[PDB]
Amino acid sequence: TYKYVNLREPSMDMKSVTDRAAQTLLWTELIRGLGMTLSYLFREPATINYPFEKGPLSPRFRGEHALRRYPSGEERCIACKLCEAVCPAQAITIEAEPRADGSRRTTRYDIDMTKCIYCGFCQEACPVDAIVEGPNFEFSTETHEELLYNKEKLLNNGDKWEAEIAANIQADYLYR
Amino acid sequence: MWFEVLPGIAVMGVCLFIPGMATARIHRFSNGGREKRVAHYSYQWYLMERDRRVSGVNRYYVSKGLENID
Amino acid sequence: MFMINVLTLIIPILLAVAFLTLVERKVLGYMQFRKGPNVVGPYGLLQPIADAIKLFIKEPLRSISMFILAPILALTLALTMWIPLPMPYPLINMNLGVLFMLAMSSLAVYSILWSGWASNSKYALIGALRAVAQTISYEVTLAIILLSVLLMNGSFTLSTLIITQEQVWLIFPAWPLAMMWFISTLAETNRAPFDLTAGPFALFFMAEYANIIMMNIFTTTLFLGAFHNPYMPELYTINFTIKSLLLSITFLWIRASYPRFRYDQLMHLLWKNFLPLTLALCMWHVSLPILLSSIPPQT
Amino acid sequence: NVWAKEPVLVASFAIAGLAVILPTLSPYTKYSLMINRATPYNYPVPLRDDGNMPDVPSHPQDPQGPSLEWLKRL
Amino acid sequence: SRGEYVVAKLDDLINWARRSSLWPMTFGLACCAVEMMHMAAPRYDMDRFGVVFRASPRQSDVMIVAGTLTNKMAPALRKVYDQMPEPRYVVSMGSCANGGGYYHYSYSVVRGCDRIVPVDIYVPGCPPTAEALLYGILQLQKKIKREKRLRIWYRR
Amino acid sequence: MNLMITLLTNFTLATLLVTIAFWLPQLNVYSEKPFSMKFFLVAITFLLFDLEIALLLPLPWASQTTNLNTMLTMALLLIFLLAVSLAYEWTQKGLEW
Amino acid sequence: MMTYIVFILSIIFVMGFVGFSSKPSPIYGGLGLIVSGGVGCGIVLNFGGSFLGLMVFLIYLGGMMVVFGYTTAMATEQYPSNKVVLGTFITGLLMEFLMVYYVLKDKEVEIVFKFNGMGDWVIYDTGDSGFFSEEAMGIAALYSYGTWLVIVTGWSLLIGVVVIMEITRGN
Ligand code: SF4
Ligand code: SF4
Ligand code: SF4
Repeated sequence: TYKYVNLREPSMDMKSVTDRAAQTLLWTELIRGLGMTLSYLFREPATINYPFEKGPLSPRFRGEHALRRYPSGEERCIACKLCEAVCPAQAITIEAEPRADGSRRTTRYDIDMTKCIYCGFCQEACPVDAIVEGPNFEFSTETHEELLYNKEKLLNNGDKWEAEIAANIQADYLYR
Repeated sequence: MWFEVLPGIAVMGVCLFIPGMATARIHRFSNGGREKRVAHYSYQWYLMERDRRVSGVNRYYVSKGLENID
Repeated sequence: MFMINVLTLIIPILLAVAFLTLVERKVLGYMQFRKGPNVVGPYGLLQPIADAIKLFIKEPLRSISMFILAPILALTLALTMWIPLPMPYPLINMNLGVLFMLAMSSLAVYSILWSGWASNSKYALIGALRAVAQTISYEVTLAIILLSVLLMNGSFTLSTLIITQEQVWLIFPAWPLAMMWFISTLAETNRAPFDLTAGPFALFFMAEYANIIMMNIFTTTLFLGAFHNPYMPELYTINFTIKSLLLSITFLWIRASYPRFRYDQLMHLLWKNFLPLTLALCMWHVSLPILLSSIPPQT
Repeated sequence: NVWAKEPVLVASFAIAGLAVILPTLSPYTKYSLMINRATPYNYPVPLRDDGNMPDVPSHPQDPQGPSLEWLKRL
Repeated sequence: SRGEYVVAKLDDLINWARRSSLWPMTFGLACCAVEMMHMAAPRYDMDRFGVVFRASPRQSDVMIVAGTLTNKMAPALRKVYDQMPEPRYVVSMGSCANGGGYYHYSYSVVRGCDRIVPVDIYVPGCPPTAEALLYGILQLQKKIKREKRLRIWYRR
Repeated sequence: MNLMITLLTNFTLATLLVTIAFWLPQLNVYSEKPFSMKFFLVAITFLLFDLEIALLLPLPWASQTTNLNTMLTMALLLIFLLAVSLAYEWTQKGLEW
Repeated sequence: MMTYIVFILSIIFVMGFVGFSSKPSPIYGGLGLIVSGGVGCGIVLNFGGSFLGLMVFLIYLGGMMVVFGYTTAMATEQYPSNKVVLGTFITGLLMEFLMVYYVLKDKEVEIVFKFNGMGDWVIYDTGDSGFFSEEAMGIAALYSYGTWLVIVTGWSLLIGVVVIMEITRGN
């Protein structure tokens, strides 16, 4: 099963050789190339006007690294360190202490947005879907200090929108 | 579409239109309305010099038509 | 009024080249699927103006006299080379102007070599030496083809040329000669497919694109156009301007499409394809008026 | 043959050979010679009358001398 | 007061002319170069903003470091960085560039690009989306809007 | 002298453009830090064809004279000699790469 | 800006010749000779001059200095002044100023000649009916009259081509 190419000889019939000679000395297929480029000139461009028209995306985009909390309740996090156990860049840093109430919680929960390669393993490895990849794309921060998110940064980040993340999860809790 | 490339074409064509219009109006404006006498040959320059001489205005384009017959 | 004529020539060269840059960028954009540029202001005019400004405020660094003397020659050619171009009434009625075109193209070759010497002993200057060699390999072709297309016009005066173009265009008695000459205009403008190749970059860039507009205006005058009706020259000005604009868009449009040559393929192609064909078409144009009994009125 | 090898060379030698040979066939080279000889530049001089010539017409209106009439008749 | 008015309007004019176009040079080692080429795409034009890809270093306005810097690359990186005009700004694109990223705990990898050049914009992502990089370039333009250069020269 | 005035105005305005390119920024901020043979053949080749162009090019001014046969003869002889020089370097494999 | 505009352009012409015959570096010499060729073209076009001066300007400036600077740049270096060069320029400038002194402040200047240094509108024609040029039918000879001369000229140039390729490794 094969199809090898460049099987034509230059035909020594006078018609084909004078057509190639007129092609050479009349500049024909160069004008054919100009015709193809004009055919793409008079089309309509596929340029979205970016700061107004934002581009299309997916329901499963991987953005913000936000956290979540229970409906009328506290943090969905447990600090069982599975996300630091699976984080391939080892960007997750967890130090955990329980409060006086008895339930297990944290102290420190750090994401190196520098080191973060944005897999989705921490989304697809947390047993309660505590840390969730956000929908957005805008981090764009001027100082290298400020791309090191702390736990309270993530809480004020995930509490900046719930219904977005919950809408995506309700759309996407069956394929995964 | 290319409706928007047409203002750039039009403005740059205005920029191409202006120097010829300015030149032609200055020739028709600073030579008494007569076209500037193009001259390449010594015959025509001698003719132009005697023309500007016989006018008395020291301008060759005044052209002093048909009055010194008497 | 004569300095006013000079100012009305060389003040629209800045606007002409800048709006040429926006026109070619927009045209390449619509050749592709791009609206570039339209966001920055109304249809992208302040973007080339303010971008030229930003290019003037770049603050660069550094032989110094040579580095002075090269772009000053380039831009004074770009200024002083629209003099006899007969938009109906030319600036100076030169008895011969086409040979002045050839001489100042050679002065542009001077400019490129002086920049290459000022580039201070670099593999870039070896490449610029090769660019000087390819640019100098073209004024043979341009002068000989220009000689033949004026041979059907008698005199060098170019007003005789605007007389000759009244009945039919001169594109019909010499179309393949015109084709080779237009490829030589692509060649002299040192742009695609004929490439490659510090500051002041605005002045050097200005010199190249004013050279482009000169070659397109001279192309439009040499081969086609309209009739010089006196006491309304603006009609000829408008029709000439429209045809020159369409030719310059076609010129950038042919630049928008093909990969650039190999240097040795460029030399090989130039000599072994244009140069015997130039000589053969030119000897046929010599023997043509004696076999049609139509030698032009050399006054 | 060589028509595929270097075709621009073949067309060049063809138009060159016709440009060389082709002036041998013309009804127009005599017209070229008459045009390019009978165009006056300098002044047509006068001369003394008493050579008693049955030529050299004394009046420019007078057609007794050799002139042109095929010009206006193309 | 009126001199302050003149300096303010002139400074705003020249900062506007700087933030007008800003053509960079595409440095681009790894797959973030492919995403730079994909923000040169028809669906996301650099050329709508005056942004032009141009590898001429001597007319580079800003510089986009994108890819994975190595020890063998870094001296040539700063040697390219210094042959640049004096108003210069750096966009670090990519998780590798803005802090080492996935190859962080490794030899032959410079930990980010803070260790070579000053950095102005950090746009993260692996790769950062062309969407996100273009948001970063707009935020760069607004950083250029807030600069008060000639006002500081006037009250100097 | 009109064209001398044009040359003077263009030269002076272009020098003012160069000095605007150089001595404009008042913000003095921080001052910081083998050849080949086949290159030479092309130039002399151009040179000799340019010389024969100089021989050819006063042709159309000459087109109004009586000795048409000698004109056409020596004109064809000049273009033929030019093409013979080209064909000589073409067949003696000179300008090749 | 006076009567002696041909004389002033002649003075700048002599200045350029002294500028490269003061023996500079050869690319500076090529610069000065470009200056000299431009102002000599100015002198001949002042005599009018319409055809031949701007004609061979193409061959001289348009064909020679480019090849000279080409070979000068590619062959040797002189890559980064001396008192002998500037001293030759001093002596040339002093002899030029001495000629200006003896022309303008005296009647005549005689080295071994008789130069009447005054307004050189003389000699000139009294505006005859030329109606073409002198140069027009002048160089529009060589074809109805020039049988032998252009034949041996083109023959010499063809021999020049074969000489050049032989020296630069014929075949
Ligand atoms: S975010 Fe999830 S996986 Fe990570 S420590 Fe908390 S509960 Fe465990
Ligand atoms: S996406 Fe990957 S690198 Fe980023 S925090 Fe989650 S597991 Fe770690
Ligand atoms: S950040 Fe990701 S996409 Fe960019 S260079 Fe590194 S591995 Fe490639």
